[PDB]
Amino acid sequence: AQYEDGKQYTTLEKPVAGAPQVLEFFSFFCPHCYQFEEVLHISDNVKKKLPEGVKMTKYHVNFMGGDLGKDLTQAWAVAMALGVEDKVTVPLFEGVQKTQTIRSASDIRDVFINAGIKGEEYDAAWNSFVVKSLVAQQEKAAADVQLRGVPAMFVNGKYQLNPQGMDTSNMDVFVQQYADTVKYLSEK
Ligand SMILES: O=C(O)c1sc(CCCc2ccccc2)nc1-c1ccccc1
Repeated sequence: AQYEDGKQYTTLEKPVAGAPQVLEFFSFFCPHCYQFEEVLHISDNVKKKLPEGVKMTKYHVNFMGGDLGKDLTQAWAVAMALGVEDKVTVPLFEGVQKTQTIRSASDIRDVFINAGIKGEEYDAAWNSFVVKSLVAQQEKAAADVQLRGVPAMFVNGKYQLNPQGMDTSNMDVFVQQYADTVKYLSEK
């Protein structure tokens, strides 16, 4: 067929009950994730093709970058709690990988301050149990799919995107094939 289990996607042996509809995992330490977000804009092109009533979830992971990787997962939780993802995604990717000016939790915090999140608002979120819960949520979803690498994307806790089994020749073609595959999967 045109879409095949094992080709553009794979099928989890242990499907995940109740998982988010479209679930993306990334790390601000992950160079391929930088490309996905800054150059390919995968998340946004997937969204632009998703059926109505399907929501996209994006979680950070701990397994890259050691101590700072874990701080970034907490900072992504802060970004979600405040709803400022679109304000800090780029400067976090660039601070970690382009300028390499993010070396500590304080440098992470500076990015939010520079984006206009007030210092008191960031600190209260950072220390909140709402944020502790979002951290564990991100960790649980990654654990549930036994996530070893990023970037990754899952649909309905059943299908894992396989960007290698796609037509990877052209890149704009690549993005749209990735996005059409997610649409197809979300329609199964
Ligand atoms: O598995 C993956 O992550 C992907 S994604 C992709 C196509 C993206 C092209 C591109 C454009 C701009 C910047 C970076 C990359 N190819 C692969 C691949 C991986 C292992 C072996 C062969 C192919």
